[PDB]
Amino acid sequence: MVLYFIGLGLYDERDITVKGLEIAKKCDYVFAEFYTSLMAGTTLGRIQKLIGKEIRVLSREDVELNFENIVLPLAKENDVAFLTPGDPLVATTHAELRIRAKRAGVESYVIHAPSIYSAVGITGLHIYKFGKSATVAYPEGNWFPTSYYDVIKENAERGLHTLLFLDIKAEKAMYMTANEAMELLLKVEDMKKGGVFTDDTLVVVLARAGSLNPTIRAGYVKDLIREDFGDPPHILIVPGKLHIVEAEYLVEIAGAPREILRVNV
Amino acid sequence: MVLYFIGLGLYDERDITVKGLEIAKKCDYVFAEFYTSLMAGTTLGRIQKLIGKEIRVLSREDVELNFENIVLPLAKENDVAFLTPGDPLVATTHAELRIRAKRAGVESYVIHAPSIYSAVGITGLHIYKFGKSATVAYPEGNWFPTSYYDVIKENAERGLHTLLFLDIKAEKAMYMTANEAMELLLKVEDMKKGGVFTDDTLVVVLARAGSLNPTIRAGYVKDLIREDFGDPPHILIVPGKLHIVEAEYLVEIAGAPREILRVNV
Ligand SMILES: Nc1ncnc2c1ncn2[C@@H]1O[C@H](CSCC[C@H](N)C(=O)O)[C@@H](O)[C@H]1O
Repeated sequence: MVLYFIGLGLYDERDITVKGLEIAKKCDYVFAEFYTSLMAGTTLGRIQKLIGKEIRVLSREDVELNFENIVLPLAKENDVAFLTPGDPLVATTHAELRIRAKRAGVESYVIHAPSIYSAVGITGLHIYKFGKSATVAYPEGNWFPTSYYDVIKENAERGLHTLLFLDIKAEKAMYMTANEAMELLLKVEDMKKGGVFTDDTLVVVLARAGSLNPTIRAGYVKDLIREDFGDPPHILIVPGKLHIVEAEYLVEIAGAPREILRVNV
Repeated sequence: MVLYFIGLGLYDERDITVKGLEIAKKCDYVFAEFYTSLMAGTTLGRIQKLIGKEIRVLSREDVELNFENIVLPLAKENDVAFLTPGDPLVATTHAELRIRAKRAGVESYVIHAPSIYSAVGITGLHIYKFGKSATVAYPEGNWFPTSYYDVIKENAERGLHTLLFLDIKAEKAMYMTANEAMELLLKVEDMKKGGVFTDDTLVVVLARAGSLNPTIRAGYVKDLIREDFGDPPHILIVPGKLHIVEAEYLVEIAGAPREILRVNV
């Protein structure tokens, strides 16, 4: 009669909370989805070994089209867990799954875990200064989406930071790198000429948040566009004007050039 | 010979990540602060029991003025952990403590935990639609903070949601309720008269996120301003223009007036 939405956290199998682990261990059935994102620092086998339960993976179609006939039926007479990378319901489509549960007469509870949304606090950028977020999508065929560029423009003009999620082909385990994202933004800039993203733009790259050894780098596009930030996943941030404390953290912790203390504050 | 900043999560001792627990258990010294937020579902005793170590609680003064005299000295010859509610670097100034660690020759690591900043996803509002955040602070003497009002205005004009952290005076055991925040906002409205926050404004309240049964309520200020949302901590959200699915969730899960389903596109 109960369905638990449980977050797996940021990077590996230990990023789930103690609460989520203990609840998952007591569930009769455990499902999981790895299409909204992946857990790059672990494997399905390691997660399964930690929880001590067989884990049934669901595709985007299984969930979006058949959640009510795959998961809910079992939840009607058993304790069922639905694991998701990060924090449950951060992904935009997951919230409605609670409505499906309600419709089916199934109780649902959410067990939170760290999300990249809050983990960006490790960049030293003040969380309250982040504005609207966006996702950088790979262009394809005759389609060249650029809404993420407009998001940066609108945030930056108001002195806010912009968190940019990078494209991912979960099923193929293919990640867009911060380097590719910078190249794309420069390309969009050459097209719109809004003066939003250039070689002189200060950016921050956060790779493998959640790991004990994440890569945190800050600097100008001209210098970082060909830098190796390590293995995925990568997150790109275009900060707005910086509070001196933010700049000092970027210099001392993220290796940013001293120049940001006079140019970006 | 290391310093760990470890988050404890949203509500109780089990909101810590498995990673954070296993590391904290092996540290030589464990310090913590409980003034940046309120963990309403646990006690120092229960946390100490889970980690199996004595926890030295520090005051805001101990940290801000003497972190390098109380904590860092030990981290030079031992493994030390500094625990905090939620995520250690979200809506705190703890990021700067990493600079103090460096300058003192101490390597530091960050272990994330569930944060209210991303937990608001449970309200059904799209996380990417949240704009700049703000804090509603208690007026003191002749000083009456009002900056949070302008934040709501700025976000709303862009169709973005506004997350409002509520004030906390840990030493006085005072935790601002969503009710007190709404009252303060109505007073600022009468002053600036910008039509930003009125009795007809739709708001969302999330209380005790992290618990299994948090209070999630949506409705007009005139109806919610005197409603009992249970014990603290509370967070207040002022949504911007709603997507249909957001409205459906607010109605189905947060008990909002069904009239909001009729979005004015
Ligand atoms: N479990 C919870 N439920 C509702 N609001 C919460 C909360 N935890 C924190 N808050 C909100 O955030 C304020 C403290 S701000 C510090 C936040 C913390 N670092 C984190 O990551 O969550 C509180 O006064 C309250 O308004």
